[PDB]
Amino acid sequence: VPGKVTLQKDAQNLIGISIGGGAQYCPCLYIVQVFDNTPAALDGTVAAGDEITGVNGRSIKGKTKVEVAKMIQEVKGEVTIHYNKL
Amino acid sequence: TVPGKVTLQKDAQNLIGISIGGGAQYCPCLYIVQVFDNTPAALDGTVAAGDEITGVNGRSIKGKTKVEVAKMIQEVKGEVTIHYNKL
Ligand SMILES: O=C(O)[C@H](CC1CC1)NC(=O)C1(c2ccc(Br)cc2)CCN(Cc2ccccc2C(F)(F)F)CC1
Ligand SMILES: O=C(O)[C@H](CC1CC1)NC(=O)C1(c2ccc(Br)cc2)CCN(Cc2ccccc2C(F)(F)F)CC1
Repeated sequence: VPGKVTLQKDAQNLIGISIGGGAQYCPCLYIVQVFDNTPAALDGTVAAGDEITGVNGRSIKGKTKVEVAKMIQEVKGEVTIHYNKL
Repeated sequence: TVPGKVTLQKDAQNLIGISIGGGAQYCPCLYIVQVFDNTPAALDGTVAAGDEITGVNGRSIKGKTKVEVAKMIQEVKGEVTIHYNKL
């Protein structure tokens, strides 16, 4: 089930997630942790184990975790995360 | 990638306290998604959300679906060894 959610960045330019995946032999990218009291956590749409498929209308295919973390961090104010629900 | 393994004691409900992810047509890798509170896996402390699972009791999970991996884990009674790569 695909989905998208726009999250407002906190004062430290974070949404509040950890990610995993996007390595050799393991292409897919996932939300690993959603931290308490962050935008992601308080929105409630995303959760551990949902698959990250895009950021602000662009695919994360082929990208590494550092790469995707930068794709998110570059985007100020708010960011849309495109996902598949576990 | 830091490989390891851990033998966990099954609870009275034949559980270790984990849910898992991946194991899919185009995302072949399998992961631990959640470690539930007050379970063998949570009380042991070795494994955590995001660790990749590579095998169960000396056998690989390569190519299996998550329902198959859950069945593999459930069939072993008493204790089971989870081979993993650490996040
Ligand atoms: O929350 C973001 O907007 C981003 C998003 C990117 C996609 C991970 N998260 C991060 O920058 C971090 C990260 C993780 C993996 C990689 Br690979 C890279 C970067 C994860 C979150 N922390 C801080 C953290 C630390 C401990 C508890 C809570 C928090 C906090 F987030 F502040 F709530 C900084 C690094
Ligand atoms: O803990 C296990 O030993 C196994 C291991 C298998 C590989 C997931 N886990 C499971 O049986 C479940 C499962 C998940 C995904 C698939 Br795909 C299939 C099965 C997850 C754990 N629950 C019970 C659960 C539910 C809610 C709160 C707590 C708990 C409890 F486990 F008691 F902590 C039963 C189903």
